[PDB]
Amino acid sequence: DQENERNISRLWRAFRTVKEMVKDRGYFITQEEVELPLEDFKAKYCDSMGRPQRKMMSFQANPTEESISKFPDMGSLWVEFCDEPSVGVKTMKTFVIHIQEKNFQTGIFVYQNNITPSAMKLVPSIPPATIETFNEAALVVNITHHELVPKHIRLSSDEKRELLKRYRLKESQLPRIQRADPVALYLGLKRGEVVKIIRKSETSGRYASYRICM
Amino acid sequence: HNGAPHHAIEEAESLLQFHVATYMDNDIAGQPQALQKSGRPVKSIRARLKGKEGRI
Amino acid sequence: SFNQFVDYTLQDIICEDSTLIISFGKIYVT
Amino acid sequence: YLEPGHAADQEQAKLIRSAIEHTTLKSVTIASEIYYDPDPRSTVIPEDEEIIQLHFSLQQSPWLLRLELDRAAMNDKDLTMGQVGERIKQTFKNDLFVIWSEDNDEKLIIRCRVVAEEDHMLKKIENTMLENITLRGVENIERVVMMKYDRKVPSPTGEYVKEPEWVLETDGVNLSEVMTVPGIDPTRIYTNSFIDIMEVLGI
Amino acid sequence: SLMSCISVGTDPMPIITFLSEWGMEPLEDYVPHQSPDATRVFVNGVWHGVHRNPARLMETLRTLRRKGDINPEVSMIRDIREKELKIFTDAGRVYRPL
Amino acid sequence: LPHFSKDDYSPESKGFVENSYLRGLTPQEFFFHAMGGREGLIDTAVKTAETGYIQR
Amino acid sequence: TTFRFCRDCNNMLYPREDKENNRLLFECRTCSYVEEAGSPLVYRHELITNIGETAGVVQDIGSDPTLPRSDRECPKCHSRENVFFQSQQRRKDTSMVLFFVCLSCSHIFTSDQKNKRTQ
Amino acid sequence: FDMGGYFIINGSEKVLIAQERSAGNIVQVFKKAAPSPISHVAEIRSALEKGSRFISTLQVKLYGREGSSARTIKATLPYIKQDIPIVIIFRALGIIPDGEILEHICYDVNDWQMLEMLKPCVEDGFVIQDRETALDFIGRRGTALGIKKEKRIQYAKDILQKEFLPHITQLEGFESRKAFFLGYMINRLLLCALDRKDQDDRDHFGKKRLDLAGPLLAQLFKTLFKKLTKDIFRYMQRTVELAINAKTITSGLKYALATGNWGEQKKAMSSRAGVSQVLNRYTYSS
Amino acid sequence: DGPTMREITETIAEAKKKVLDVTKEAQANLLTAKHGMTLRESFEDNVVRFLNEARD
Amino acid sequence: TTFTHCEIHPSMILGVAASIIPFPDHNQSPRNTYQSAMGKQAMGVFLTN
DNA sequence: AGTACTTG
RNA sequence: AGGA
DNA sequence: CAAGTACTTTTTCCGGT
Ligand SMILES: Nc1ncnc2c1ncn2[C@@H]1O[C@H](COP(=O)(O)CP(=O)(O)OP(=O)(O)O)[C@@H](O)[C@H]1O
Ligand SMILES: [Zn+2]
Ligand SMILES: [Zn+2]
Repeated sequence: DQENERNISRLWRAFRTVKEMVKDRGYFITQEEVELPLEDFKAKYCDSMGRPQRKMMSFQANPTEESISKFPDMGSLWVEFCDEPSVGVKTMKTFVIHIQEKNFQTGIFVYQNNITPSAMKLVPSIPPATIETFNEAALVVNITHHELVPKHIRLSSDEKRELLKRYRLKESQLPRIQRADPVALYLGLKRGEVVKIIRKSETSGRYASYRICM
Repeated sequence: HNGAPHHAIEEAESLLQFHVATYMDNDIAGQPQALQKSGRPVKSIRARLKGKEGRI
Repeated sequence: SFNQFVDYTLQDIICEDSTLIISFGKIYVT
Repeated sequence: YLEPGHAADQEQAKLIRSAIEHTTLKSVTIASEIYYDPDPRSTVIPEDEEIIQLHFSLQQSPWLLRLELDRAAMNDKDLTMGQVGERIKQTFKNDLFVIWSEDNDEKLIIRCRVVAEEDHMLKKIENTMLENITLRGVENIERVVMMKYDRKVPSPTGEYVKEPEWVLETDGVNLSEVMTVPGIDPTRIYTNSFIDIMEVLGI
Repeated sequence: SLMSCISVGTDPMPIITFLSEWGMEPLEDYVPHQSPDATRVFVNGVWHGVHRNPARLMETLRTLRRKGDINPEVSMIRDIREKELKIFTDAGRVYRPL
Repeated sequence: LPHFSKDDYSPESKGFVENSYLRGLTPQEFFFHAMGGREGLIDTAVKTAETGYIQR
Repeated sequence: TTFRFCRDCNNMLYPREDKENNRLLFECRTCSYVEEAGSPLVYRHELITNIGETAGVVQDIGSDPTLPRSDRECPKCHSRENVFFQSQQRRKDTSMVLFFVCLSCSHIFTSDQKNKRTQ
Repeated sequence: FDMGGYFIINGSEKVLIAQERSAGNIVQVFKKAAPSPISHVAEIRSALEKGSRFISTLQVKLYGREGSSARTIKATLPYIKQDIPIVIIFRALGIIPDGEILEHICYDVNDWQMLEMLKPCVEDGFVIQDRETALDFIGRRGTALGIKKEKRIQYAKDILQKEFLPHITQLEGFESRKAFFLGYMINRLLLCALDRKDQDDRDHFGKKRLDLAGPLLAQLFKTLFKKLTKDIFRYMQRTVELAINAKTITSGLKYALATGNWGEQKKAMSSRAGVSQVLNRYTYSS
Repeated sequence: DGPTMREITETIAEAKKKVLDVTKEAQANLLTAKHGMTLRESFEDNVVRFLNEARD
Repeated sequence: TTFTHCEIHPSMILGVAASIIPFPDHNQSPRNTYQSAMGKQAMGVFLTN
């Protein structure tokens, strides 16, 4: 039994957060699917000795009905969990051409400890398709759930066009969100993409800010 | 223009460089401050513009 | 402090490393 | 801030306190000693004769590392000799042979032997131990304190009512990790270093 | 303050001469493991040697100054714990009468 | 102070002014009040500059 | 610890193992000198030190006027004359426990209402 | 009612303001901060009472941090770049065997704690084993260097004689006197390092001297009298075979006391200003 | 008032005892250091707190 | 019982300026640091000549 | 009294 | 060197 | 590479060396 039990809890925690992030991005995910108990996760992805088989976890996600209205060209996503603590160029090229062939738009790679700089050189390799690296350890807790974290909302190319027209702005003039911002990472924000931030106000009760991506 | 004793030129050149340097900025890292015959150093143009008291 | 300087210290400075190839004897203060 | 349920649970508070507050082998140690004890099956030290007798029944170096641990320190920072030893055992793995006196036993001792030129190598292993070994807690987190902060919460009847909770105040910062810890509210967590908050939680 | 004064600056030699002629081993001859706890004597941060019975020595120096034989502006301290007897003929030391 | 025996931790030694201004202070009380008071005059002088530049 | 020096040189002694007869020696690294170990102990650390609590207890400890006096009877001679102080070990942690020195026999005793010493 | 204690320089009442200073020839230990290689330092600002006044300061340093392997004691010498391990200095002084070196530092043959701390120093200074190779090791590290085997050994001799611990003696044969003091510094260093004594209070009034009107004048007068000395040489040299400028002394005194700029001369900063001021006469008490 | 002065005088006297009580206790090794404090840090906090309680 | 010396007068701890203050032991310490700087801005007879 | 900078 |  | 170094903006506005 020992302290193997904790890495199990931690992997399941991280999984829930990935499911959460994927739903939030605008992909068809169930609430029952997110809230899958610890007990259910065990007898699904654990081998003959109750040790988690991450290769099984890896899933595909299709846009919600609503998502295709705002972002029509939003393709399908691939989420890849690896069982090797260090991910090598060998297992990377596998997943890279997996996306290229299955003609996915986006692809997330959740790794345990590291990704070799050998494998890292293959990330921008397949355009127009896009790849995202994610340390499992960071995914244990969903930052978006925090007290201090407001609702960020990705804007459609037409919505940004309107935001700028309506406020008589140049792209310079808007507040910026860094491409590496935890929330810009959670939503998979691309350069130029704008977020509408909705915070509560002790002043007005509700205040809408905007941040352009870097 | 006259009798050019080759080294004597790289000498007078380096001195002209110094004067044109210390005219614009007297307070340079490379320590030797251009001091007025009185020990008091020369007021650089940069010195005239430097913060609180002085031009800006 | 001043008195100590005139009475003692002055005669010390006057002949501590004074002597030159010309030495200096007793000092008188008017 | 503790998990939503365990608000008045002072014991849950003590559990996280111990689980997060950083402890090193140095903090527990009284003194480390180097002895020339050539036969490993017998011992020049008479006190230890008892420890050899058991940690044998139910090839290595003739140079010994013997460190005495403090009882009172193994208490305020709750500790078992087993859990202390197991750390040392798990650091050097199979490059060191570790024996330890029981929690019951009058004096608290840890006997270490290595797997030409030795004297200096063992004196190197002692710093790698005192300074470089962590037993409990997370790095950068020091003197953790239990506090009974007064909290206002709506009651079943609707009125806002004083329902205080157990809270932990740190004397160091490492947001990245203390968040992942089981038994807390990683939705309520706050650090005065805003440089850190922006890094972990976004602008 | 109204009572304060500053040390003018006296000559150490009559004290150095006095100490040696009052039981002082010169530092050159000192042997740390022979005479061990010998109180070490200093005159303006210059270690001149040691003395086996400072209790007697401190009393002789104290009563020399108090009589007028040792200049009154000279300061002498006996740290029994650290085993040191430090004397100051030094100029600039602020003193007060008591 | 030299008017105290060594290893004295008592309120009187560590600077507790038992007396009121109406009653007057003892020489020890006086000097301790003085040490404390002077600390204020220093921190006003220090902060008055820090604070001005923050505003700038 | 308590270490020795080499006769002939005076230079300090470094350990050496005699694997054949399993015994500790001490070689001189200036000359060819060697001698068997006195103790099996070669190094001692001491993290929670107690050595320096009663330093400078020179028999003149009474002649220091700056020191306070108490009416505690000596554990040995039963004398109510003593000069006391706190642990002369200059660390933060240190307890406030007093050390009394008799003004007749000069025996050292504490106020430590927990522990029984000899230092 | 007028008390005096002031001067009259060109018709004005000038006062010499007493200048505070840290006392000279005093051994003090200070715990050098957390992000430093050195953990503790034994400093001594050694100056001669009168005689050019050498502002040469000896630093006996304890390298390595608290809980770092190999804590060595090295000393910085006047006109020597590198930090020499204590042992070499003792050997350079004639004290050759470790144990005779250890006798000078640790006074108790019982105290193992202090001695354990000295073992690394012995290990460091092991390479050098005689007085000669010790003076060469110090001589090698300049100054600059000054290449020649006979030269460097001849130097370190002079530095230890004239420059190292210049109070006590600047004279020849006093190796034993200086070596017992270096040992006293290392003892005071380890006493603090082993938490037996306190780090010196750099704010203790006893370790401070107020330079009054007299010494202030002496500092100025010596500067000037030696400036007259170089002029006496210039006239003697020009006399390839009684005109000695009295102005230099008069003027310099008059300058400093008038300006308050305790230096030489109208070409001041860095010198020392604010020393001499005009005597307040608003109230008698003022 | 004279009675109010008696009352104040005895208020300080009791505080001074309460302090001495914790002083004898800490010198007899009986004091139990507060979690995250020296044994001394613990004592001083108590001394300072009784003296201030009194002043008020 | 160990007294080596005695204080001539404890008011001698004060310098010229503070010494002109009536009852300074009845004032808040800075109020004295103040008056010790004001008497230098006062007016009177500074010398009879 | 701090910060990027600079030089060992 | 002083002033709020 | 790091320690220890220099600079810098280091509160404002009001008799004369
Ligand atoms: N160096 C400085 N720079 C700028 N303003 C200053 C100053 N010194 C004093 N002041 C101003 O002068 C005001 C008065 O300070 P003080 O003259 O010392 C009397 P006080 O401190 O206000 O106490 P009080 O009203 O009970 O007597 C301050 O509040 C401040 O605005
Ligand atoms: Zn030998
Ligand atoms: Zn007795």
